[PDB]
Parts: sequence; structure tokens; C-alpha cells
Amino acid sequence: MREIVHIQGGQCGNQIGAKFWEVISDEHGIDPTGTYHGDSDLQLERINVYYNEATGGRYVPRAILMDLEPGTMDSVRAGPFGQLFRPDNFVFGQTGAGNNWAKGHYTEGAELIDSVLDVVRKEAEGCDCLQGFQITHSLGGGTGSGMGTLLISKVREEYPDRIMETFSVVPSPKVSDTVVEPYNATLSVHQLVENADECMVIDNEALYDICFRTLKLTTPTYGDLNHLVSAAMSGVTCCLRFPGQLNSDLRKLAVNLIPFPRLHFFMIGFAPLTSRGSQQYRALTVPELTQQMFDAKNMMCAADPRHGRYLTASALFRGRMSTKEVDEQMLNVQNKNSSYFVEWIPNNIKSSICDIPPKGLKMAVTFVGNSTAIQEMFKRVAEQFTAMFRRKAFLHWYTGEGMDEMEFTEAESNMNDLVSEYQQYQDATA
Amino acid sequence: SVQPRTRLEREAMKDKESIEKTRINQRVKQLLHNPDPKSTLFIPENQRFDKDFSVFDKQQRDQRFATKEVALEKHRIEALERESKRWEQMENQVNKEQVKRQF
Amino acid sequence: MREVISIHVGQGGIQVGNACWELFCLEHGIQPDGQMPDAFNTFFSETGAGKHVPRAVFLDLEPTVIDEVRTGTYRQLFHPEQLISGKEDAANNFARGHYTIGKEIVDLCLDRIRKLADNCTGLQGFLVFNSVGGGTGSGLGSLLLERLSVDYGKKSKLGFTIYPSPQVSTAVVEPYNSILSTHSLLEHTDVAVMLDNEAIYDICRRNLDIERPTYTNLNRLIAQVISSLTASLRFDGALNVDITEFQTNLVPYPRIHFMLSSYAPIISAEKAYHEQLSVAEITNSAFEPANMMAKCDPRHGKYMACSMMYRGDVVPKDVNASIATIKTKRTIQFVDWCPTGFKVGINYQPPTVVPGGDLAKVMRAVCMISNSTAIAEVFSRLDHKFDLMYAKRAFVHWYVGEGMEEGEFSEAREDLAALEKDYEEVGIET
Amino acid sequence: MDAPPLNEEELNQIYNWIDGIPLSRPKKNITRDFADGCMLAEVISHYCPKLVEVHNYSQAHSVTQKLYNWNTLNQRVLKKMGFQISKNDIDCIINAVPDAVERVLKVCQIKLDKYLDDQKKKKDQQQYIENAQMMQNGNK
Ligand SMILES: Nc1nc2c(ncn2[C@@H]2O[C@H](COP(=O)(O)OP(=O)(O)OP(=O)(O)O)[C@@H](O)[C@H]2O)c(=O)[nH]1
Ligand SMILES: Nc1nc2c(ncn2[C@@H]2O[C@H](COP(=O)(O)OP(=O)(O)O)[C@@H](O)[C@H]2O)c(=O)[nH]1
Ligand SMILES: [Mg+2]
Repeated sequence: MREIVHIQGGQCGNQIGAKFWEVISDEHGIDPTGTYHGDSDLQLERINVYYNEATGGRYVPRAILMDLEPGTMDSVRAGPFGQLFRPDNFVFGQTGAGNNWAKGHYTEGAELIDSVLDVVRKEAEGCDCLQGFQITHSLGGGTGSGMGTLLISKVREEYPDRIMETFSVVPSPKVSDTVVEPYNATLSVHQLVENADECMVIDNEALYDICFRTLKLTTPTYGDLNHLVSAAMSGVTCCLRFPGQLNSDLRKLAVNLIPFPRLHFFMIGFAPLTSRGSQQYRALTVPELTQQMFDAKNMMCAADPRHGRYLTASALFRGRMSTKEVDEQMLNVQNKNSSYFVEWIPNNIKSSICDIPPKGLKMAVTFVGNSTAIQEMFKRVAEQFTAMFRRKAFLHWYTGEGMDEMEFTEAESNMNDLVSEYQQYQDATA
Repeated sequence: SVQPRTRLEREAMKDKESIEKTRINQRVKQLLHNPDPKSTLFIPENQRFDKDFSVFDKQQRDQRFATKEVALEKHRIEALERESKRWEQMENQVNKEQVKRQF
Repeated sequence: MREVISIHVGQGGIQVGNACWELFCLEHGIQPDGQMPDAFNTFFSETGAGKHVPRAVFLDLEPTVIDEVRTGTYRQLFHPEQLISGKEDAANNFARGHYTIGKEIVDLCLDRIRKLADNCTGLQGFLVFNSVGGGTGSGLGSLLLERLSVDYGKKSKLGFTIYPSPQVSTAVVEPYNSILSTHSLLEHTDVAVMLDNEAIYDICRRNLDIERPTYTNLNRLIAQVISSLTASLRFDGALNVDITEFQTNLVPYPRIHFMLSSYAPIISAEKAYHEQLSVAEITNSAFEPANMMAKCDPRHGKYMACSMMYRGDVVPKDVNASIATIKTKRTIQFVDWCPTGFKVGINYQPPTVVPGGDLAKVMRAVCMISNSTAIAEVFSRLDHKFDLMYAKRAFVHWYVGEGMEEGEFSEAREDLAALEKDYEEVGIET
Repeated sequence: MDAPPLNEEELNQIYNWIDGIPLSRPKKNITRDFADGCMLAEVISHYCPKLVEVHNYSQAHSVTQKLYNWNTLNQRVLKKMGFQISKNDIDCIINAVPDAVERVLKVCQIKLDKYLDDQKKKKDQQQYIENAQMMQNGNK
């Protein structure tokens, strides 16, 4: 019951899913052949959340994979746990977008999306009670940031009451791999605010910083960043698949973390994270988890959370632990940092406990906090956008496929209005 | 109780320079899911599913109390041992005085 | 020929119902399978040959807790189709569980209530348990109380609500639905007992000497209080008290029926037997402000009426000799228009111990239910918390979009202001 | 409340005013004897017995209980007299900082006299209205 379907688009989203599904399968004891080989009874009670049942007793994820080029899905199939995905759900084009948002949203993405919407509708109509959808995509690419966001609007138009999740990677100015990143980032943020019920920003720069400083491993690769993102993704829905002292589905988090409908851009972090050589030194206790949870360097975004004030915060503890300690520590982390918490909403931290810890760990915490410090990312994105747009650089590529500069002006104005009205509440006082 | 043996046992000291001699003689990371067996963090996969802080805490609490109880009996016994020696020594002193007088 | 029906709604309600139903089964000698290997009739019913069925119903929209109940050791006890379960949780939204999804479930619950009531011949009244700071709990409790008040009329209903702590909180939006539910049950419930978690945490820490308590330890104390309250209906006693003999002794006026409880003694077996536990010392401990079961200071207000239950080998003359001592003390003062304020009950059955629990076995115990003027502080602080966020209309869109009108928030505020004015008007001397 | 330091004449007036009040305990050191807030509650109760429940203020040596007594007095009593003590001034009083209590006593004296005058005017006005209504009902 109350299950969700997985939809991913683009190369970055496909690579994120290729590790997210591996993590989920390892958590539930599903072999790469789809056969259950788990140890505990609880591993099968709520498997309908992510997995479907077919004849022969094997399980198949309800994931939908879409891209405008076939290479990435032809590569993910040969990887481990690549056989679980149903071949029918693979939809792809023969041309690609070339990191051009217009091509992936107006000319090419519009004709292809009917086929993927057909299978999306097939998956949603069938399921017992829908909880919602979760979306993984990147804002630094053309086909992803175009087709995914248009699909968001199409899904929202047909299921207005369901919940919608988006895990979005925004292009940081530090590690830049594409010159046309500001254009399709700014165009995508315009559409994303209007339809997504929840959005979670993730930055490659913050992932590299975490890998270099906390884990202290010499050579980070995309596999480590994907693993961290996958652990963070799994931590959110853990209590929906396992029993606990205070169950809290996604809708309950939506109620408690979004004060106003347009303020739904969160930054997350996962604890504990320790190096291989120091994993024996540390002792896992609730104070040790909560001190690392609120650490500024532990956030999955380069945004500095002590440059603003938290509107609200959430924590999803895992493992068996006493609730009194959790509540007193949450109170203590809020009394010692009163300057960084907005004062006109008292008791702005939500907590939840799940009795099933991750495989290999005795305690774990997932942190989701809505803070005013996120304005800095939109500020720098808009700064680069307005630095590049004033000369109409690279504009002809977009304008040759039916798009105009008016949609750029409206997007810039709406993004600046969002930036302004997000900080409006930072200076608000009672 | 500071203590030394007889003169013969030390046998190093009659104008020793051995001590001087000794100085001359010297001239996609996967560590999250794979914490070390030694570490506190590692909970066995088989035991991953006991879900009750209640029962577990009660057994743990009982054990934490018991160590303190044995420790208390032992430290008190040490206290008793210094005092016993002093009581014995005073009694011994009287016996000894008595012994020399009889000699 | 005397019966009572207990209603459990929400996660907290079900988790305290489990706690009370181990205790009752243990106290009446019934095995977890429901089979005995004439006092049971108050809580149970005979099936003709063999097992006993509790006169209780479990309600929740979120299926996890009920599924946990239906697989534990008590799977054989409860009737299979009185554990009403939903599919979609209200997610801490009060408007959801009062207007959207609770209405489709409330009819089945009312049918079950009728089917249980037709069996009873001497129905004393109803008991209801619900944690107030949640969507489904508060909303469904309000709706059930409103339906029962008109279906049955003058039958007595008792509410063991758990209000949020002064500063410790698990959610961020619980003041809104707490205020709305207080509005709903102000004019619909005959008795309401205060049960916030912080006071019971302090009790456990100070007396039971547990530094890491969980919810089960709290629920066991609540279950003991319930058993002490209802012992007089199913055991022989020198001075009996019935449920219907409350509004004539503790409720001076129809509006004022919120009172706070206390229990004594609370002590562990490691140091219980070193002291004699006389009746005087336990009745002194029960009146200590630090042993209140709700985090309120009785020294800040007058007393109106005290109803306090004994059980064990206590003799009435020793009770009178201790009531005199309390009347003597200068730190406890009663209201002017109440010369005598004590109602005393004496029962012979000593409290029963649950194996593996915290409390030890004792021959004397005291449970007090006291109505005092100092309770207005919790209303004032909840009102202050509510006003801070209602000034900017925060989180209101999550309620307006679930069918509730805009003006519904204001009238709850007006009723709380009226209640606070009434409490001040009553406490002044003539 | 940034009140100027009191001169010696004003200090003597405050001490003579406080000595004119039959308090439950003999005064030896005003700065220490008022640090628990109990004596200020008694001082206000002498003039306004319905305004102050003196039994809510227990004698206190601990900072926590002194702070509870002062916060309770400030919110329930002083606020009704149309003034409040700042947290910093409460912290100075509980620590027996010189001149801290004397400044608060001066402000309390002035606010008490004003409060008593305003209560008298309300009674005189209410008595006038009641007398005027009785004269209209005698004609009916
Ligand atoms: N005393 C006690 N309080 C509890 C317990 N569980 C939850 N609560 C309280 O309940 C409040 C929230 O309501 P819940 O009972 O957890 O959830 P609910 O009533 O089912 O409402 P939903 O969130 O819509 O499911 C929290 O603030 C807790 O303080 C418990 O086991 N014992
Ligand atoms: N975490 C992670 N990020 C990736 C990976 N591959 C690419 N990216 C990011 O995705 C961005 C490029 O997106 P792109 O591949 O053009 O998306 P597309 O246009 O939808 O195919 C780069 O800035 C990378 O930082 C990966 O394997 N893991
Ligand atoms: Mg719930």
C-alpha cells in the first residue's frame, strides 16, 4: 500500500538510479536475478512499495527509464543489477538534444513523450493506493532538464492530488562541465517551482568536498557520489517500508516542512560518515549523530547554512534508540543555536524514529532542512545567466527551434522574484 | 607499602658505572556499509532485526548495575586490607616488645 | 452487569491501548491467546465456551501499527474485524481526518460501536485515547465524539488526551490541530485528563532511575493509572466509586472539566523494600508538584476538588489522618467556596505487576485525579504558540485546501480566550 | 530598564518606605533579602493584596528558583501595574549587584502609587454611575 513509482531521465538521473536500485535491492536481499535470499521476515512485508510481482516468483522494479539517446541505457543494462529493469520500460530516441533545452522540450521531447507517458499511465493506474512519484534528473543537461520538467507538468495535470518528489542536481559554478549550463538551469527552475511538491538540490561540488574532507579518500569517482546520493534517497522513505515508533510518510513531511506553497527547496545530508581508518575509533551515539547532522560541511549543497536562518528542519533517525534522548538532543541543538532559527515559528524541528537500521550500520540519520541560505545558489545562477544573456551569446541555438527571448525574460523575472520572496521571510520579525 | 629486599639481591651498586655504560650502550566508496568488525558501529546482519529498545535496555541495565556491585565489594576489601595491617602491626609491636624483654 | 468500552485512535492511542491490554489480561489471569488456563465482565465478554473478547476497538488510517498488532502474540485475542484500518494517512493534517478521509471510515467504526453496545446491558460509559498532536488522532477523535454525543446522548465519555510538552515537540504544526481538537472536545467530552510526555519523562528519570526511556515505559505508567481508576468497578472495596459519580464531585461547572493526575508510589525493586511505604508518605508524595503527571505547577493556582483512589490494605482512619495533615499545610490552599474538596475511594486489590517491567510489587498505592485552577498556563502557552504562526498565516494553505474554511481558526481562538477568562473568573474569592 | 543611579537622598527615601511596611522577616541587607523576589511580592501585597498571591513565591537560594519567582512576578503582577523588569535587570538582582534592587524598588514605588490612584478613580466613577442609576429607577 501507499507505494510510489520511479521515473528517471537523462544520463545523470540514469546513473543515480543505477545505484539507488542496487542499494534498495541489497537492503531487501534481492539478488541481481530477482530472487529473494533475505534473512528477516520484515524484508518482505512491505516489498510492494518499490517492487512488482511476476510469475515465477521474481520481482521487478516499477521504474521508467527515458533518454533522448540510447547509449546510457544500453550501458546501464550491462552493469550489476541491470537485468531487474523490465525491457518494455526502456524508451529512447535516435537523435538526442545536445544539451539544448529547446530541443529537449519543444521539438524532440514533445513527440517522444507520448510513449513514455503511456507506460507511466499504465504503471500508475494499476497500483493499489498511489502515494506519489519521485523524479531524478539533472539541471545541467538539455534533454534531462527539458523532458523531465515537461513530464512533471504533464503528470501534475493528471494527478493533482498526489505528491511529487524531484531530486535535482543544479550546475555549480566551481565544477563546470558545460558552457550552456546557466540557460537550461534558469529555464528549468522556472517550470520546476510551479509543479513540484518537493525539490531537493544536490551539487557535485559539495559531494567532492565531503568525499575529500570527511571520508578522506584519495580518488573520488562518480560511484561514490552516486552511493552517497543513493543512501540519502533511501533514508527518506525508510519508515514507510519498516515499522517504527513514529511512522511518517512523505505527505507528513510535506505538511510539516513547507510553510508556504512556493518554498519547497530543501538541502539534505546524511550521517554518520567516517573514514575507513577511523571507523573503529568512533562510538555511535545520538549526540555523535546529531552533532554531525547539523554540521555545515555535511550538507549535500555548497550553500552555507550559517549564512541564514532555518525556517524548519526534519530528522529521520534509524535503529533502535530511546525517544527521550532524541527529543532532549533536538531541544539542545535548538537552544544553543537560537540565532540561526527563525523566531516567529516555535518548535520548528521534526523528528521520527525507525527501528530498522541500514545494513551494516547500527544507527543512521537523514536530515532535511528548509533554510533561507539556499538563496545564494539562485543568486549566482542568475548572475551567470544575466552575464551571458546581455550579449545574446549562444541564443541563436535556442531561438532557431521556436523559442524566443520573451520566455527568457519571464524566466529571469520569476526566478528573481522567487529569490526576493524567499529572503523576505528571513528579515521578517514578530 | 614501599618495599625492598636484602642488600645481596640488588647486587649492582659497589661503585657501579654500569649505569654510565648503559647510556654508552644506547649510542561509490562503500565504507558506510562496511564498518570494521572491531568498531562499535558494526551490528550483525542476523541481529539487524531485534526491534525492541525495551527488552534490550532492561538486560543491558541489569548488566550495567552488576559490574558496579562487584567493584564495590572489591574496593572495600582493599580498604579493609590497609587497616587490617595497621591493627596487626600495633598488636605485633606489643608482642615484639614483649619478645625482646623475654629474650 | 457493568460494562465499559474503550476507543483507541491514532498511533499513540493504539500504542497505549496495547499497554493497557497486556495489563488487564495479566490482572484477570487471561492468557495472551484469550483462554483461561466474575470480575472479567467489565472489560471482556464471554463467547459461550473458552476465549474472551475485549470490549475495545482500534482505529487508524495508517496500516503499519495495526499490521504489527495483527502479527504479534495478541493476534488471537482481538476480533479480526474490529481493527479498522485505512489506506492513506492524514499526515498530521487535521482537516484531512475531519473532512476528507475520516468520513468514509467513521461509518464502519459507528457500526462496530453499535454492535458492541447491543451486547452490553449495564453500559457505564465510554473511554477514548488519542494523541492530540496528530492529524488522524485529533480529527477522528473529534468526529467520533461528535457522532456519539448525538447517537447516545447522556452516556458518559472520558478522554485521556496527550497534549504536547511546553518546549519539547516532535512535530512543528501540532499547536494548530491541538487548538482545533480542544475546541472540538470542549463542548463534547465529559472528562479530559492531561498527559503530556515531558512530566512523565521527568518522573521516570527521577524515580525509576531510567536515563534512556522509550514510549513503552510511559505507556505502562498510563496503563497503571487507568487500572487504578477502573479497579473499583471489578473488585470488592470498603468505599466504592463509580464512573457516573464524577461530574457530581469533580466538575463544578459544565465548561471546566480539564484536570491533571498523579500516581504514587513509583519505585524500583532495587530500593523499594528498604522503606515501609506507609499511607502517609505515599499520600504526601502524590501531592508533590514534581510528581504531577502533566507539566504544570499546582503551586501557581488554587485547587477546586480532589478525587483520589487508594488500593491495597489501607484503613480509612489512616486516610483521614493524612487528609488532615494535607489540609494543615500552608503551601496547598483550596478555593474559598469549597470547604471540603476530597473524595476518597478505598479498594482491596493491590496493584498487579507486569513481568519485565519497571515498577515493583507493593501492597499500597494511591492515584489522585485533581481539578485545579493552575491548568490555564498550558492553554496560555499553546495560545501564544498558535498566535505566532497564525499572524503570518503560515501552514494555512495545507488546511484550506482540504475543505476547511478560513474562519474556522478564529473561533477556536475565541473559545480558548473564553475558557481562559472563565478560569480567571472562577478562581477569585467572594 | 536603564534607570540612572539613585542619589543618597533617594536611597534613604526607598529604605524608609520599605521599613514602614510590616514584612514577614526583618531586613538585614536589602540587596540580598530582595534577590529571591519574595520580599517584593510581600511589599506589593501590603498595598494590593488581590493583585499578588504571595504563596506562589517560595524563598530561594538557587538561581533557577529566584529566576522563576522574578519571571512570575514580572508577568503576573508588574505587567498589570503597567511596567516590566528586563531580563538583564533580573539577572543583576538575583546576583545581588549593588543598586540593581534599589532602582527596581524606586520604579515599583512610583508605579504602585499611580496604580492605587487609578483604582480609586475607577471606584469613585463606578459609585457615581451606580448612584445615578438608582435615582432613575426611583422615578420609574
Ligand atoms: N505518550 C505517548 N505519546 C505519543 C506516542 N506516540 C506518539 N505520541 C505523540 O503523538 C503526537 C503525534 O501524533 P501521533 O499519535 O504520533 O500520530 P497520529 O495521532 O496517528 O496522527 P498522524 O500523524 O496523522 O498519523 C506526537 O507529538 C507524540 O508526542 C506514544 O507512544 N506515547
Ligand atoms: N553524480 C553523478 N553526476 C553525473 C554523472 N555523470 C554526469 N554527471 C553530472 O551531469 C552533468 C551533465 O549532465 P548531462 O549528462 O549532460 O545530462 P543529460 O543532458 O540529460 O544527458 C555534469 O555536470 C555532471 O556533473 C554521474 O555518473 N554521477
Ligand atoms: Mg500515524
